[PDB]
Parts: sequence; structure tokens; C-alpha cells
Amino acid sequence: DVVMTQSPLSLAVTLGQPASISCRSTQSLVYSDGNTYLNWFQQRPGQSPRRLIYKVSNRDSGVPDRFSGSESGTDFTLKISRVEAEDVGLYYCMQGTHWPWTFGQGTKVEIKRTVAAPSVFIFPPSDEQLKSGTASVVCLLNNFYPREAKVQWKVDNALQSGNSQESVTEQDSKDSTYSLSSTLTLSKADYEKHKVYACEVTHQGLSSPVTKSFNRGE
Amino acid sequence: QVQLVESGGGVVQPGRSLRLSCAASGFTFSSYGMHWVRQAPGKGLEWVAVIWYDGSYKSYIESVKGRFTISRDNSKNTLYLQMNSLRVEDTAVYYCALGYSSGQGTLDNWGQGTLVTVSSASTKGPSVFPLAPSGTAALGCLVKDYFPEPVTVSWNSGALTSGVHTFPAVLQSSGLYSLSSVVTVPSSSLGTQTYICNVNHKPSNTKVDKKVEP
Amino acid sequence: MPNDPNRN
Repeated sequence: DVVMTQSPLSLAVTLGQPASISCRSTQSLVYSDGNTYLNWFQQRPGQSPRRLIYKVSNRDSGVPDRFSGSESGTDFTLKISRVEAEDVGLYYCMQGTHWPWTFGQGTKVEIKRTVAAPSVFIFPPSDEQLKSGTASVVCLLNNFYPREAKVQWKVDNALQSGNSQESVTEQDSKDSTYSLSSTLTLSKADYEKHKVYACEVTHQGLSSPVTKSFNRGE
Repeated sequence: QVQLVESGGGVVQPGRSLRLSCAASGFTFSSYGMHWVRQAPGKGLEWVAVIWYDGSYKSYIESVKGRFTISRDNSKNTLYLQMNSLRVEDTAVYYCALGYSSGQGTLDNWGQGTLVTVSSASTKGPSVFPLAPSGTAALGCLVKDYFPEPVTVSWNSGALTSGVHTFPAVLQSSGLYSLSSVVTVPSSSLGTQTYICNVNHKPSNTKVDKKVEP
Repeated sequence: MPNDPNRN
């Protein structure tokens, strides 16, 4: 099979800056008709792929002109001249010269924006959930940049270990921020034996850690 | 327009079979070759198979040869992928795809995909619990303990979209997924305004509406 | 096998 190798696998670039993705081929993609059948696809989260370039450098109709494609023999290159916020997503190359047709591994494009501190909210378990014996406590970090963030849980001021889980949205395609949820999981019996539940958030946008907390029973 | 709609994906035990179909319309379907491309969750696109416009020539990836058969019925405008001896590595979203303006060495039209989960686990619907709020407030719903993906979550029957984050599902140590959906709103609305999240887990035919109150 | 599965 023809092996398409892409680089970089992940690419972070600040708005307005250029960006380029390269693809290399273990075999020539020149077909007997003299064309090179190298394609570039964009794919946004939860969306079918959308072709940007075919035959190395032809831009698809309705694809903006900041996208271009070229070949250096050494490799094939997708270029975005001025990176815009809506360009988050994955990008794949595809050769259709040899069967089986093959893609590269893909390249993820993150926007580098200015630092944005998160807004932080805490949510106690619901009385409905508590009736089946397990408690979920939720801490929300809203609209922050960059993605790196530390979320620590404290119960009656005792630091928790191993009983929380994190999820992070895809980079918003408009303001280029992230959001994050941290879920602390307890038994009802352990929940009811303590009063203060706190999530402590440190982030590059915050000059001191932010603690949001509630008292069980208020 | 050109429209492809895949169906047939679901939970299937390893070693069992599954027939995927893709329904085509809007174009002369019997003049175009048809392709299957899959994407494991969070992994990359992978071309799988092609069938000629008349069904003569077919071609497969080696990893599926002997197990998968591509076929089509031109009289029904329908593409098929027959999958036998399914492995866990076959878990993916399967797209059907074609090259319309030109089919030579390219693809330019895709379906929305159907998810095939190769797992011995049981389908289980979620439990929905409110995230009750304390300038801007936040509230949400916790969608917990379901299998397989996916769930959708809208707010107020889709009338509320600004400010909504639905987090990617996380797989817990139990083998069940859990996610939260949140929205940010003005604090002054919390005693004026109703907030209902609408959870749908089609694999278990679960529909749940939870009111989130302060 | 050519790399166009369409009708000519």
C-alpha cells in the first residue's frame, strides 16, 4: 500500500499567521495520464470530510483563497496563508493514484489566541441522584485559553486523589477558547459525612488560584 | 442535491455480522463508483473498499479481505457493505463516498456516517441529573451511565444554543459513558426563565427532559 | 484497474 506520512500531526499557530501541512509518499503518485492525484481534506468535529484541494493544487469551488497546494518533489504541502479562527479541525491528505487509496494520519490545527482566564462554577449532586447511592460533584471551567489547566478537588479541606475525571470541548471555532468539566464521584455515605466541597482552579490566566465551593445543605 | 445516507450501524458482538447500507439520491447513481471509508473514534480516515459503477470491479484493503463484501443494487440506488467476522478493531464510523464532478483519483461527496460498535457489552440508556445554579450564572444536566455512544443534548427544545457546551463523553471505569451539558445565562433569568435539557439516546430509545431549577 | 470507477 502507498503510505501517506503527514507532518506535523498537531500544529498550533496564532491568528493571522501562516500555517502549512506536509504529506510524503512512499511511491510516485504520477498516474499514466500525467496527473498527480493528491487530495487535501478538512474535517470539523462531527462532520463529514470536505475536499479542499485536488490534483496537488486545484482549490475546490467555494473554498477560500487563503488555501493553496503545491509540490516540492520531496513532498506535498497544504498552505493556509493567514490562519483564521474557523480553520480549527483536522486535515488529511489522500492519494488516489494507486489502489488501495490511502490517507495520511491527519493534522490537528489549534489556534493560538491571547490568554483568557476561565470562569469557574461548582455544582452539587442532585437529590434525585443521591437516592441511588452515588454522588457526582461537577466543576466547570468556561471559555479559557490555553488548554492546560489544573483542577484540584478538596472535601472538608482534604485534597482528593483519583476520584475525578476531566473532559474538554473542541476549540470553539469563533473565539478559539476551550471549556472543561471535572466530575468528582463519591458514595452518598461519603458525601453526607462532610460539609465543604471545593474545586480549586489554577490557570495561566489567573493571578491566584480560584476556589469555588459549597456547603452540603445550603 | 447529491445525498448519501448510511444506515445499519449499531452494537455487534465480535465475530458476528452486520450489513451496512447507504441510500443515494439526487443523481444518476448507476454512473458512479462507490467507496467505503471508515474512521475509528478519535483516529484517522481509512479508505476500505470501492465498487465500479456497474459492479464489475471491486477492491478492498487487505485487513478486511475475506470478511467484508462491497456490493450495490443499481435498481434501488443503494450501496451495501456486508461485514463478517467483525473484530474490535473494526469499530468506527463508516462513510459512503463518491467522486461526482470527477471520480478519477478523488472523493467529493460523503454521507453523514453510521457508527459500528464491536463490543460484547449491553446497550444501556442514561440517567439525567440537573446541575443546579448557585453577572453570569451556569446550569446544566449530567448524562450518566450509558452505552454505546452517542447521545444528543439540546436546551429548551433547541430554542437555546448560545452559550451551550456539551462535553465529549468520557468512558468511566465501569465501561459506561458519562457527559455533562452546560449553558451560561444571565443571573436575573434564573427566577424568570425555564431551562429544560432534552437528552436523546437513540440506541436505547431513551428520551428524557429534565427541568433545571435553582 | 484504472483509478476512475465512474462511467466514461
